[PDB]
Amino acid sequence: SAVLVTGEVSNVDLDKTTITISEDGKTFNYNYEEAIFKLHNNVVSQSKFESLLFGATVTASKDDKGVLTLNIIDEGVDALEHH
Repeated sequence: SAVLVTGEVSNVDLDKTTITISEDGKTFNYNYEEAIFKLHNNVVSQSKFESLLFGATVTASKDDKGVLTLNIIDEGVDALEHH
């Protein structure tokens, strides 16, 4: 499960299910539609994940089969709180 990046979520687009993750001045973009979602390594639903996603710290990783996992390390807030 190669790690792609660990860092802060920005630019959350819930409609397009896309995020940007930033680490060390670099930006990584993901469509999380088909991702496995975790919260402190606990598997969770998309909805739960999105509820804590804005400004979250997330690790993005991919197994040998190309399946994307997005794990919230440090909790963000929901779309409505973010405003």
